[PDB]
Amino acid sequence: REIKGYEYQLYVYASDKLFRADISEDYKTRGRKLLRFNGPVPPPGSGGEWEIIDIGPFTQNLGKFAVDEENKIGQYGRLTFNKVIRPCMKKTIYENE
Amino acid sequence: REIKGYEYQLYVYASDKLFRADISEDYKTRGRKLLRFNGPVPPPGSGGEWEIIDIGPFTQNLGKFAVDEENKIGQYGRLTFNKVIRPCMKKTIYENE
Repeated sequence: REIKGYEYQLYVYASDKLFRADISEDYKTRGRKLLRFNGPVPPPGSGGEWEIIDIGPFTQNLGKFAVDEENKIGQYGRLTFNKVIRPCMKKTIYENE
Repeated sequence: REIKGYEYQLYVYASDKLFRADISEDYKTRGRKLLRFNGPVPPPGSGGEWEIIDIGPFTQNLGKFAVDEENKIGQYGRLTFNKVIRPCMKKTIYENE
């Protein structure tokens, strides 16, 4: 159907360290935003599959953690946690064999 | 094999607006970090599949954008872009039908 935009997930080396970065790109305006840039991270190849998990108490508490931490940053003002909705995804990251 | 940690991807309502949040959780220490919190975002159900794309010039330029934007933030000091490595993932987000 009609395209709203794109999201990209990158592994990027910067200053010889590896980072994960996510970028949004609007379709109509082509405007880009950095959504995530974290690391250093392990190289790819040691992650499991993304699996959808339930939205029970453990998952709701992950949402509270996210809101508490975002409130420390302040990008979106003072937020009040409501709830985590489906889908929630989990991936295991393994050490190198 | 040996578990290093987990990553979670959430859709979280806060102050009645929908956000995407990513959280890391270390296996041994259980320590958590907020990696991403952006929005407001469209509800789930209108995204395509994540598809691995090539790491040619367009993708390298996404890495430069990410590093330039992270340098404005300063969390990791002044970084020098090196390169984007495989895998690079792209998803299309559609408007509501």
